[PDB]
Order: sequence, then structure tokens, then C-alpha cells
Amino acid sequence: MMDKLANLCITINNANRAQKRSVVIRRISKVCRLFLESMQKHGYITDIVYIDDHREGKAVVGLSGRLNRCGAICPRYDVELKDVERYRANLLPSRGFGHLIVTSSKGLIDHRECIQHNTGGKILGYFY
Amino acid sequence: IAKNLLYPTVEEIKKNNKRKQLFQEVKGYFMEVKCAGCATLNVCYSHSQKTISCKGCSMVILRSTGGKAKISNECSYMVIS
Amino acid sequence: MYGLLAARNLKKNRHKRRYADKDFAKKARGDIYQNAVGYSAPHAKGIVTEKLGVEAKQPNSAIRKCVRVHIVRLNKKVIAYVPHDGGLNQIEINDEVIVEGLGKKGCRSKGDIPGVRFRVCKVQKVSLKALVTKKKERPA
Amino acid sequence: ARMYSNGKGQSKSVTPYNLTYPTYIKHSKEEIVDVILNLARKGTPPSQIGNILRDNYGVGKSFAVTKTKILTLLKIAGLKPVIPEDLNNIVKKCVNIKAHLAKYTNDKSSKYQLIQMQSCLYRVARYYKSKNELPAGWKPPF
Amino acid sequence: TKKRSNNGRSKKNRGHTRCVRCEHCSAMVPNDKAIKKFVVRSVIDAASLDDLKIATIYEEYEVPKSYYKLNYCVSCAVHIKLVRVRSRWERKIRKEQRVSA
RNA sequence: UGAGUGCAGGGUUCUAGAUCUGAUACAAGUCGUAACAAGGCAGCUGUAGGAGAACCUGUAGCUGGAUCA
RNA sequence: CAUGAGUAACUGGAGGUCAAGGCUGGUGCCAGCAUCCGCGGUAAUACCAGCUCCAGGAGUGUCUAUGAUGAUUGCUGCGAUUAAAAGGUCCGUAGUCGAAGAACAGUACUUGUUUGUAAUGUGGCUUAUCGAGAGCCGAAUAGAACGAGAAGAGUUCAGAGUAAGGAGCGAAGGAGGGCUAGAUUAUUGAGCAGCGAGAGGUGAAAUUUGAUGACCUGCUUAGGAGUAACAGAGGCGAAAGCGCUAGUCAAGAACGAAUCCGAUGAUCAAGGACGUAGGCUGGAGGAUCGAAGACGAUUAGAGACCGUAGUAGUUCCAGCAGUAAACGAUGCCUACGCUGUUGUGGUUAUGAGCACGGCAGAAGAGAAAUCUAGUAGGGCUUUGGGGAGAGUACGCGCGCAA
Ligand SMILES: [Zn+2]
Ligand SMILES: [Zn+2]
Repeated sequence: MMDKLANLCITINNANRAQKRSVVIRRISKVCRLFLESMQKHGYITDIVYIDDHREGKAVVGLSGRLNRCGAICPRYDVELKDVERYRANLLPSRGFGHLIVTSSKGLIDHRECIQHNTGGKILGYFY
Repeated sequence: IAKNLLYPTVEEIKKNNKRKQLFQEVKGYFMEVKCAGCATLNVCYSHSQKTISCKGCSMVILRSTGGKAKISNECSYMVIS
Repeated sequence: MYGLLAARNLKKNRHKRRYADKDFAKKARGDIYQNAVGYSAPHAKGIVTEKLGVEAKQPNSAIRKCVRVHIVRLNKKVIAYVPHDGGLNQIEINDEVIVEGLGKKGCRSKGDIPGVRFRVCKVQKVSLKALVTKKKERPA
Repeated sequence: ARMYSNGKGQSKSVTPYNLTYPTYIKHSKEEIVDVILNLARKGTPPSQIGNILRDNYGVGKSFAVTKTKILTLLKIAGLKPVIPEDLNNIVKKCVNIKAHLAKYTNDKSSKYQLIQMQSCLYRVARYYKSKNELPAGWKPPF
Repeated sequence: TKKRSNNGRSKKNRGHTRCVRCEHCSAMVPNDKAIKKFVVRSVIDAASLDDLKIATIYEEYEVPKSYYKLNYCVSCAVHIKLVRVRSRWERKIRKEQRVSA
């Protein structure tokens, strides 16, 4: 079976390239919800509905014009606060915009919040 | 979102496979069949895996097949569940 | 092999792959100390036993002047090249010569000279360049 | 995909969204519970119990009335078999293949099918003898 | 480089096929690759039908025909000129040939 | 507690050897011409015989074929 | 501080890479030069010298190890249709990797405080004419002690039941396999009858066979192989492979649907089973075809190609062996993905679907040809690293040998 967080990313990336505005995503987990909810806070996606089908789960989402790309990293590497900027420079296009998402004892947070809260964690994914 | 994607038309529902939908659909249902002549009522399943005979008169009322089962020529039915 | 707890499998695989590199292989598994000049020494002393000449490879047309040297440190006998214009005239039988490498990665032939792997540097303790250009004289 | 061959079939049957109580039916709870335990004592497998309840007595999925699953009811009544019914059906097919090959020794296709069948037996055995459903030194009937 | 998408033969979803023998040289060729030719030939030539009309005892007569399917290997088909070499765009055109007589 | 030294064996690394047999380089020597064009018997892979030498012949396969028919 | 004075550059280069001369004289594939590419056969900006330029400069050339060049070792970050490169097919242990929902616990994980670094190195300031130098300051790696947070990972549960798996039910489909009993012709061989001179074979002919009656036409028989036409970009099987008709014996794939159990799963060193043909050990048999061997022709020569003939093999049962251009030259699970058309088997609100295919464009991709090749840090195994020598030597394991 495919990784659920990988499946999420390819589904939205392809649909964006094909110039569609909305998609249905077919297998959902707890961190998939939290990832989508992160993209909504930063205004990359607009509307979210979750379907409680008793068979795994599924979501319907509206895409914005601001989303260029997103992706998951596998495996989920452990990082000290000293390490995160290395990954930031590898993944993101510019020092000015975009988000690298990290899981922590305080939920999902971005590479700026890591400095504010003074915490590393595990690397999860990115979008710009 | 699009209305077309969140709320499909009933036409679209009927064209899709029973699993490949926002919510999966039951296709089998229960019926009350009444025998020609003796007018007794028997509960039956559509898509039956077993041949069934009328209570009392023992006429074969329903024949099992590879798909939806076949009601004998004279008999008639109503959906109950 | 890309799993988070896969480090042992990954390490053992990647180590085994390196033997496909000729460089790593020779250092590991070949005879790297067989040569008069190489891993062992930058220069080699030896005594001249015969004077010799060899044809150049095609398409060139020449006779190249060469010397048979007995190497003190190994007791092998080897061929060496004598570089300069009138150079062969500066050497007698039973002279001592110091000998040097041609500058390739492995010991390999250079230019049009087939199968010769070293060149003469000094004769009787003095620079061959100085001997040929008549800047200095034989010790006598 | 399939475990022993290159199949990718998709024929299954849909489970309902909610289950309710089958008010259209023509028997009580206690009658349905009696019908099950009778069919059990006569020696029917629990998958066949389900088929009869649907087909003849008119109850779907056999749980909406009882609030309990078929195998759990049989354990409450004490009618539990010595071997789980899945592992039991695998030993039967093995015996059949060995009885064919015993008289038609030349059949390479049947030889092929036996080694597949035998592998599946031990994979199932190792499941059950971890959940303490079989004695540790159980071995096939062969 | 690969010259044809179908490898020059009609086999798909199979391992192996029956062989047949070439009419001209008896070489073995796979059935799904062999060049095929159909023939329907009158027993009596056209230049005799006007004599047949006075020779026959019957009120009317229908001449018997003879039927054949012939098979050829590539070398023979090219040499006998059943098929010819064609340009890179023509190679793709597929059309049924006439039955011979 | 034991150095030294007898006598048999092993384990390693080097080296000699009548004679045989590989490889590589041979300006251009001798005999043919096997491959590349339908290369003058279309070529190639496995296997088995045979033969101055390239190679030839049977059997099953492949098109990278001279045919997408 | 005071006295004299007027001394003080070389190494490598100048055809391209690579800064800087078609200058003058010698030499004529010689002598030499050249990391690489290349110069010289009498008109050499490349040899040997003169003269002018260039580069660095108290320094500059060469040889040898190593780091970089190098995404040519690839964690970040390469490749495997045709350039080097996916195991012939399955089973399978160690190993690496593994649903949704509701809850729980703190050893990894991350972080605080405290320990843990003289020199060197790092961030600074101060004094030797200046600059290295010297002197003083601050923080620090890995490792350990005690607390904290709980997203991910982990453990459990069942009024939960995967477009995860296995068991089972119903109607049906197929050259899938083993066994038993039958079949229409055809090719050879014998018997007998009719006839009375040639048959065969080739591009053209000769070996060869015929008055002991050939050839061709009848009737009888004896064997051992095979299933024509229908027959296809049709079907079935793990692959290798499977085509006459009945009867019989096991298991599998797909489809329909409100059946049952509940994580039983993916991939796989070692280990095990199958594998066209040709080959080998023993038995049965022997029609046709035909390696080896023998002739007839053709040629300078044919040992070959062609023709006549002929043996092992080619068939069956019981085994060994283990290779193929075993190829769609494209590993296995699992995803996301445009349209039109044509098949095969079930089902159908007759609108369509599900499994297995063929074909034609598009968009992307790619060195192109083209597309099993589009998108992508999903999981696991095999595998390549300029030609040659070489898939060869030595050792070892299997095999009767090959
Ligand atoms: Zn009735
Ligand atoms: Zn032919």
C-alpha cells in the first residue's frame, strides 16, 4: 500500500497542473487532516469538507491560485533546531516565502515558529 | 468547491459502480411475494441464492440465477426493505 | 533500503559497490609495490648495462634512444628513455644513473614510445640538462 | 492483489451505513436465536448459517436483531469447534489433492497446486497458534 | 533499432504458436508470421468454355472450381513479388489483397 | 616457573624447472575469403556432431529482416 | 649615535587549451619536441640557435602520494527499451517495510538546567616601528546527571467492519492439466489383378531405379506419427507451453450479492519445486524426416550449398541434467492520471459498469528513434561504472558424463 501522506500530495499536484479547481482525495489519516488544516491557515487552500464514509475516509478540497507545489518527505528525519535551516535551504525556492512543516510536541508548526518556540522535531513536508 | 463535485446529479449516481461513489450504495433489497392461486405471502430476498417454494401449496415461486433471481410467471411482489 | 532503521543494510551494500572503481580496486587488490618508481619511491638508482634504440609508433617515423638499467633496490632490469638532443653521448656502459617517472596516473607509456615507462635524470651525480648544454663537466 | 496468483478481481458485497432493527420480519428475537443454535448442532459452518438466515428467514447480516456475532454466540452456547473453520477447510483441500495424486501420479499441475495449498496452511496455523487458538505442537493430518 | 511496433508478426498475449511450411522451399515459418494467399481457380481455362458448350452431354453445365490457401516465408514472398519494400510512412498502411485465380 | 634444542607434521608468502599451452604487439609474410548490399546459401542465440582455417550441417527459438498488409 | 660610499635577478615559456612572434639563420619524417591534440619528407610562428615580447619573482620548474575536478560511487544526488546494466518462473526463512475509529503510557524523540575542552581552533581586546608573533578574556563538540512536552512512533479495545487478505455461496465460461475408450484421411511396406515402357530429380543435368513387369489404376491388409481448411493483432496457463470426439478425477481465475473470520499482509539472502529443444542412464517400439558417414554434379579447389541414399536421434514409460535473441531485449506490490474506436466473459434502472485486451491521436517526456518511457524522497529485492585480457586462471559446490 502507498503512504497516505504521499498520495495526498500527488493528487493535488497533478490536478493543479491540469488546471482543475477542486479534487476528492480517497484515503485519509490523522496527520493528513492536520497538514490540510495548515495549508488553510496560510491561504494555500480555501475550503475543506470531510466525508465520514466508514471506509477509511475521504476529503473534498478547493485549491487557490497561490499554490505552486507541495510534497511529503520520507522517511521522517529527526532534527535539532540547529539542523532545520539546512533543510529549509534545500527544499524552498527563496528566503522570503514558502513553508517547511515540522511535527513537534506542540503539533504541526512551520520553520519560523520553530525559532519562536525553541524546538526541533521530525520533518514532514513543504509547500510554496 | 464545485456543486457538481460535492453534490452529483441522480443521473451520475446511476451510471457509477456501487463502490466508486462519495457514499457506497446497497443494491440488494427484501420483498413480499404473493403466490398465484393460494394468495399466501412469502418474504424473499432479491438476488436469492436458493430456490423458494410457496407456503402450503409448494409451487416454486422464485428461481436462483447468476444475477437477480426470477419470479415465476404468474406471481407478483412488493418491496418491503 | 531507504527505511528509517535500514542503516546496516545500506552501509554493507554501498561498501561492496566501490570495488567496481579501478582506482579503489588496484589499491585494495592489486600489486602496487612491483614498480621501481611508484608508491615505493619517487626516484631510483641503477647501473647502465646496455645501450638500445626503439622505433616510434605510427604515424611518426623515428628511432628513440633508450638504456637498459639494473635497479639496485629490486634486482630487476628495466628500460629507460634518455631525453635530450645529444643525450646518449653523455652515458658510458657501467655508469650510474638516477631514473624518474613519466607523469601518468598509473605507470603508462607517453607519446609515441611503445612500452617504456621511465626516463634518465642524472648521470654520475650530475644533471643531464647541464651535461648536454655544456654548462658542467663529467666528474672524471 | 491475490496471494498465490496474478488475480485482481473486485467482487465484494456492500456493508450498510446503519443497521436498525428488521421490523418487516415475522419472528421474535428468541426464535431467531433458537434457529441459529439448531442449525449449529446439526453441523453447519457459520458462513452457511448466515446464508440461510438471509435467504429463508429474511434477516440481513444476522446481527441487527442479536447485538452479537455468530461465532461469539456459539462460544456462549458452548458449541465451539476443535479447529477454526478456515484452517479446517484448508486441511480438507490438501487431503483431496493427495487422494487424486495417489492414483494419478503423473499430474504436474496438481503437484504445483499442492505446494501452494500446503504453504497457505502453515501461514494460517502460525496466526492461530499465536492467539492461543491451537496447541503449540499441533501438526497437519497428513 | 526497432523497425516495427509489432515485431513483424501478429502474436499477442501468447507464448508459442504452431509452425507451417513454405510452398516454394519447405522452410518452417510461424503461422502468425507467414504471408498468406488465397486462390479460387476454375478446373477449365477460359479459352475452352466455347468448346465445352458443344462437348457436354448435359442441358447446362457449371464448371467445377478448385480452392487453395498458400503460405510463404519472407524471402520467397519478396522474391516472387507478392510483397515489396515500402517507405517509412507507407509501412503502416494495412489493406486486404485480392483472391487470385 | 622455564630459556634453548632434537624429531615429525601443518599454515603462510616468495623462487627454480625439461617440456607444453594462453594472451598481446607485430609496416604490408603464406592460404583462402567467413561478416557488413537479398555481401552472392538473409543473419544471430542455445545444443549436438564434423572439419587446414575462417567455419559447415541437423534440431528448437528470435527479428536487432529482405514482410506492421 | 657617528663615520664611509654608490654595489644589487633569475627561472619557465611565446600552434590550441593558455598570457605573449607566421621575425632571421641552420636541419630536411633526419635530429629532436610534445601531460593531450599534434609538429618535421628543402617555403617548420611547434626542433636547434640569435633577437624582441609574456608570466610569476628571491624565487621559479620537475617527479611521487593524496584532497578537489566528479551528480565518474550518487544520504542529500547518477543509471538499467536500443549506449554497460531487471534474476527463465514460482514457493520461502533470516532481514527491511506494514489500515480506519476510540483510547492509554512514557524508554528512545525533542528541549531546559547542570556537568564535560590544556594546546589547537572560534568570537574578541591589549602591547613589541609594522605584520606574522606574545599576553589576557568570552563561548563551545561528542559523552554523562536530574526534570518537562506529547504530534509522530509504540501498546490495547470492540454496539467498528478497506476499490487489504483468506474461507464460503449462486449461475455460467475457456486449445489449462492427468486418465479411459473410440475416429475421417494421409505417408510408407507387403499380397494379388490389369497395362507393356519408361519413372524420379533440377536453373540445367548426372548418380539412381525398371521386362525378377517399374510408373499409373483396382481391391486386401500391417504398422507408427499427426490432428489441414475453420483459425483471427481470438482464448487459456506461474512461466516453459496448450488445437479430433465422448466419458471420468481434482484444484484455480473472473462476475453477482445485506455470507463468515479479523490483521492473518508486501518483498525476499539461505533453502526447496517446475523448466522448449538438443544430450545422457535403463526398458518398449520404429511409418515419416534426418546430424555422422558414402556417392553424383558444380568449381582453381569444394571438404559445403543442389540431387541420390543412409545411421544416432525424432515417439512412449521411469529418471538425471539446468542452458536459449527462455525478448514486449521493459522486476514485484500499490497510486495519480485526456479522448475516440474495436474485441472477449459475466451483469444490467438498457443509460452503463467490472476483469482481461488491441488500435488511433493528444499533452507531457526524451540525445534522438519513439513511448511498458507521463507525474513522484511510497515500500522491498536484483544489477552497471572507458575499450581489451575475461565470464578466462586458482580454489570450492553440484552432475554418470557432457
Ligand atoms: Zn401457493
Ligand atoms: Zn520459402
